[PDB]
Amino acid sequence: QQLQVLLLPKDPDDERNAFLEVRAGTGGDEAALFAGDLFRMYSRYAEARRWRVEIMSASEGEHGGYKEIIAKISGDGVYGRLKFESGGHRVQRVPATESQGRIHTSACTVAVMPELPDAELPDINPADLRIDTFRSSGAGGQHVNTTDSAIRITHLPTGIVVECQDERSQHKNKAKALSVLGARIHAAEMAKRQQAEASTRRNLLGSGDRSDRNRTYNFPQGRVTDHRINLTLYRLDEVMEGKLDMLIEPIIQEHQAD
Amino acid sequence: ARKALIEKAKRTPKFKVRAYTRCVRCGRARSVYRFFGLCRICLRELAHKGQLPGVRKASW
Amino acid sequence: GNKIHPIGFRLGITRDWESRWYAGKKQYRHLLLEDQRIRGLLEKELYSAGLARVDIERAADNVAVTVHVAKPGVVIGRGGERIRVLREELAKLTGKNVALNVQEVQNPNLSAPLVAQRVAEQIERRFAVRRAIKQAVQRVMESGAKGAKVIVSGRIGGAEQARTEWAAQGRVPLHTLRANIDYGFALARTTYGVLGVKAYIFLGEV
RNA sequence: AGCGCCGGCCAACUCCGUGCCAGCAGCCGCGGUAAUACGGAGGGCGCGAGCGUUACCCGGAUUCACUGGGCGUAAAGGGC
RNA sequence: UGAAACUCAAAGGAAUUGACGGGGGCCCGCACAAGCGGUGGAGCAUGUGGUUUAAUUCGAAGCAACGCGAAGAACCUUACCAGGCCUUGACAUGCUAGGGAACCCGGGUGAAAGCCUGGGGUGCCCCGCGAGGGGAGCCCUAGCACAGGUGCUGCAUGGC
RNA sequence: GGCGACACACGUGCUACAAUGCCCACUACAAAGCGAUGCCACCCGGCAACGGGGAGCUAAUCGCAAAAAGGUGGGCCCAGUUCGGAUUGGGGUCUGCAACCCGACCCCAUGAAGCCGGAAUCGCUAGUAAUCGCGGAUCAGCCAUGCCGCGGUGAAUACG
RNA sequence: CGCGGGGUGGAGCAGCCUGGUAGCUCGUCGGGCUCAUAACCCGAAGGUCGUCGGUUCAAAUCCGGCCCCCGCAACCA
RNA sequence: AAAUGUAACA
Ligand SMILES: [Mg+2]
Ligand SMILES: [Mg+2]
Ligand SMILES: [Mg+2]
Ligand SMILES: [Mg+2]
Ligand SMILES: [Mg+2]
Ligand SMILES: [Mg+2]
Ligand SMILES: [Mg+2]
Ligand SMILES: [Mg+2]
Ligand SMILES: [Mg+2]
Ligand SMILES: [Mg+2]
Ligand SMILES: [Mg+2]
Ligand SMILES: [Mg+2]
Ligand SMILES: [Mg+2]
Ligand SMILES: [Mg+2]
Ligand SMILES: [Mg+2]
Ligand SMILES: [Mg+2]
Ligand SMILES: [Mg+2]
Ligand SMILES: [Mg+2]
Ligand SMILES: [Mg+2]
Ligand SMILES: [Mg+2]
Ligand SMILES: [Mg+2]
Ligand SMILES: [Mg+2]
Ligand SMILES: [Mg+2]
Ligand SMILES: [Mg+2]
Ligand SMILES: [Mg+2]
Ligand SMILES: [Mg+2]
Ligand SMILES: [Mg+2]
Ligand SMILES: [Mg+2]
Ligand SMILES: [Mg+2]
Ligand SMILES: [Mg+2]
Ligand SMILES: [Mg+2]
Ligand SMILES: [Mg+2]
Ligand SMILES: [Mg+2]
Ligand SMILES: [Mg+2]
Ligand SMILES: [Mg+2]
Ligand SMILES: [Mg+2]
Ligand SMILES: [Mg+2]
Ligand SMILES: [Mg+2]
Ligand SMILES: [Mg+2]
Ligand SMILES: [Mg+2]
Ligand SMILES: [Mg+2]
Ligand SMILES: [Mg+2]
Ligand SMILES: [Mg+2]
Ligand SMILES: [Mg+2]
Ligand SMILES: [Mg+2]
Ligand SMILES: [Mg+2]
Ligand SMILES: [Mg+2]
Ligand SMILES: [Mg+2]
Ligand SMILES: [Mg+2]
Ligand SMILES: [Mg+2]
Ligand SMILES: [Mg+2]
Ligand SMILES: [Mg+2]
Ligand SMILES: [Mg+2]
Ligand SMILES: [Mg+2]
Ligand SMILES: [Mg+2]
Ligand SMILES: [Mg+2]
Ligand SMILES: [Mg+2]
Ligand SMILES: [Mg+2]
Ligand SMILES: [Mg+2]
Ligand SMILES: [Mg+2]
Ligand SMILES: [Mg+2]
Ligand SMILES: [Mg+2]
Ligand SMILES: [Mg+2]
Ligand SMILES: [Mg+2]
Ligand SMILES: [Zn+2]
Repeated sequence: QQLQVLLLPKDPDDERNAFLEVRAGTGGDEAALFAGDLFRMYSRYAEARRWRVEIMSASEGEHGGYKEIIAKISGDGVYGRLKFESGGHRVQRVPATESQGRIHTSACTVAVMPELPDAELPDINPADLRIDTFRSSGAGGQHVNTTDSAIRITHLPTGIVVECQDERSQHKNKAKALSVLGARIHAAEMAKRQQAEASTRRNLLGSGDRSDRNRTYNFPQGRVTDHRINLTLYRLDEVMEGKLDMLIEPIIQEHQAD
Repeated sequence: ARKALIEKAKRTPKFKVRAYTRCVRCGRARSVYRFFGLCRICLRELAHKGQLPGVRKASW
Repeated sequence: GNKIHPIGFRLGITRDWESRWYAGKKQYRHLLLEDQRIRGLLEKELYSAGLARVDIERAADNVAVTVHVAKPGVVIGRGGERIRVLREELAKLTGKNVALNVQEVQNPNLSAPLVAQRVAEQIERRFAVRRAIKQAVQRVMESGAKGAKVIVSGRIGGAEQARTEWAAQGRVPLHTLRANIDYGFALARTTYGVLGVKAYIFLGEV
């Protein structure tokens, strides 16, 4: 067997630790019930590879489960392996919240993102500052007319300007101007960072929450079918109540050939 | 693993402990009555038909 | 799912065993097994004849099998052709003196196991199950029975949703011990699945 | 020699594929591994140098009622 | 006084059969009350949820699953796991072609299975004082149909 | 090898926490069943499990077999005990090819929790509950305190 | 930069002044009730007392230094 | 004087 050289495409965040959050979808507390069923399944899979799965936020279901649950799975090759869980996972089963006894198609959603801890990037490098000392405006005396002590700083890379003209001395007026300039630098960068979070999650969790990508988990028949590729096994319980390595693997093998 | 098991149960074993009764009618290994060679289910099925001599519904 | 089997409920009151003999603790099983094998062979070979009851007797090394049937000729053959062929197939399996008799079923339309097998045949021929059941009951009542009830359960007509269809006429007092009720069951194998057929004939009370 | 159609209305039914997907849809509704309702095939029905679709007009609509409707509770007696 | 856009395949009247009511009436059941003994706590036995595991096979899920299928799991059972093995196969009905049939007895290797072998005489109706020539009693080897599956669906079913 | 795992959780039960009791000795009174590689009298060896002898019985004949509570007599004296019998050490018996995982029994030693049980909850209306033993199916043996039967002793209470 | 108030379980607050003992509510957890959830009932776990030093036999408590938080002041030209 | 039970009946 001539092993095809798979050492041509590189990957940055392929071995980094990954955040994994599961959110309930269509179907009330039934999808919340299943979001725990997906989370235990990823918990069985993380511990089966000696990984550190650590929950950071959860919202319990009305009758048991998880409306939301975000966890940090740490280890070797975490994101490069679970990055095919991002999307909408469909369910078809006889609910535990059923009154009559009919199949109900609920759905859940999973988000998988790398680590890349946010940096500080602070203490405002001056080489990007243009300090402007001029005269104040308003009440005072001869001191206002003569003594300047009106300050305005300008951060060139971002364009954020701030001027402070409260107390008399410009040094106590520059101190407030410096701290506010950095406060606007950080609030503006923290904007551009969380804008990148809600823009990537929106195109990964699928706004539609009943008919979208990934797998459908049918319990009456026993069919775990992943629609991305073209393989429908019958593990179900084995994959769910345990790990699922040989299911991600046919997805990676086809994605390689892509 | 069924017909092979109703067969292996017939052949005499390597050691006399390994012998065990199977229901001669349906092949059941559990709840086999020695007196009849039948399991509790077949015992009931034939008895209701009347194909067990002298056997009848017991009431007291 | 409740009702008791109507024959086993009347054993030794209105209905008599089909294997009448005595045997001791050490022997009972082997006689019973051979008894069922006799029925096994005969149930297959004698089906076309109209097999209703298979009585069996035993004394010591000799056994007498009395076959009740609607078409005695189909059993006997031409001057004894098949009747002789049977004893050889028989006493080969038996390994002992296997006396084989035949006896008439005076009214096959008053024999519940016969009525049951007829409807089962009708529904393997893709006949209208409900029309058949009303007919079967109509035959049994014309033949003089005091009451009749016939039941068919399964994928009736091929339908995906299983159902139970029955029809009845006259009296069928399944709770009365002294009421003589013949009972019979017939399995109808189709392309879509198995249908169960139950026939109750109330001949009269004793 | 072609085009529409074959769940009901409405004339014409089966096999396979698919498996709330892909799709159909005029209304009611079809599709979640035995679908006459989706796609192909065989067969069938209807028209034929045409056959279907969209748009628009009258009809069916006694559903603006002159012919020919209604108003206690269905829409509908004005507060007197 | 009084629209429209948009949207739905209904919104409705009366009457019928149920079901329900923190509606009524009249009744019944160890249903309560009246009583007596327990469970829930302890230690243990057992079934189950879980978790663990190579596997801890499977089913049962409020009453009506949980000493239930299990009226007997050390091997067997056993359906799971690991490892060693077999390929018309542990089992049925077949046709075809080679051996000798059939049955019993040991040897080698091995945890055993298996793999490898060394033993020994086949009736029949038959040409048989003769090598020799079978049929099919049964096995053995090669093959082709087929077997086998406690694999899924009790939401396709019969039966119970 | 696993179904017998074990931070935990629930159901069903067993034995108990003691004096209307426990122990030892002697002595009575059942039913329903089961039993020929089966039930075993009686004898002997062993503290014993059991072993070696050996009669009977195809069983209303012979055997399991003693029923237990009870009765009579003695000991205990209110204490975690002469209550309770978990846990563990050591020594054996039997079944079985084989009792490491994973059998039952006997003996010596050990002698835990448990002082009558939170919220809650189960059964039973008379030979019933309670309590006491005996048998059987399955079965080599047995994890049976389970199940299906059998008799012994034998209540309380029901206004409504 | 001044003045004075604070940091104590997951959340919100006590306990300091007159040093030895950290408590209340919610929450969390196991068990109940219910067909099930909530409510309700029973039982339980949970606190480097912001950090660094010290007075003491002994510091959440008393005394200094740093780190955050809250409030006030920053006037006359 | 005591709240709730979505979403796929042949
Ligand atoms: Mg959220
Ligand atoms: Mg100004
Ligand atoms: Mg100046
Ligand atoms: Mg100046
Ligand atoms: Mg297998
Ligand atoms: Mg089978
Ligand atoms: Mg055995
Ligand atoms: Mg058995
Ligand atoms: Mg047309
Ligand atoms: Mg249809
Ligand atoms: Mg038309
Ligand atoms: Mg038509
Ligand atoms: Mg598709
Ligand atoms: Mg279907
Ligand atoms: Mg299909
Ligand atoms: Mg079609
Ligand atoms: Mg159509
Ligand atoms: Mg023309
Ligand atoms: Mg045209
Ligand atoms: Mg019009
Ligand atoms: Mg008009
Ligand atoms: Mg008019
Ligand atoms: Mg009108
Ligand atoms: Mg109105
Ligand atoms: Mg109205
Ligand atoms: Mg008026
Ligand atoms: Mg008005
Ligand atoms: Mg109405
Ligand atoms: Mg009404
Ligand atoms: Mg009522
Ligand atoms: Mg009660
Ligand atoms: Mg009563
Ligand atoms: Mg009570
Ligand atoms: Mg208790
Ligand atoms: Mg307990
Ligand atoms: Mg299971
Ligand atoms: Mg199954
Ligand atoms: Mg189970
Ligand atoms: Mg129950
Ligand atoms: Mg095994
Ligand atoms: Mg095996
Ligand atoms: Mg089921
Ligand atoms: Mg059913
Ligand atoms: Mg059924
Ligand atoms: Mg084992
Ligand atoms: Mg088990
Ligand atoms: Mg264990
Ligand atoms: Mg507990
Ligand atoms: Mg208990
Ligand atoms: Mg128990
Ligand atoms: Mg003691
Ligand atoms: Mg002690
Ligand atoms: Mg005491
Ligand atoms: Mg209570
Ligand atoms: Mg007791
Ligand atoms: Mg036994
Ligand atoms: Mg044990
Ligand atoms: Mg017992
Ligand atoms: Mg306060
Ligand atoms: Mg405070
Ligand atoms: Mg709790
Ligand atoms: Mg300090
Ligand atoms: Mg202290
Ligand atoms: Mg002033
Ligand atoms: Zn059986």
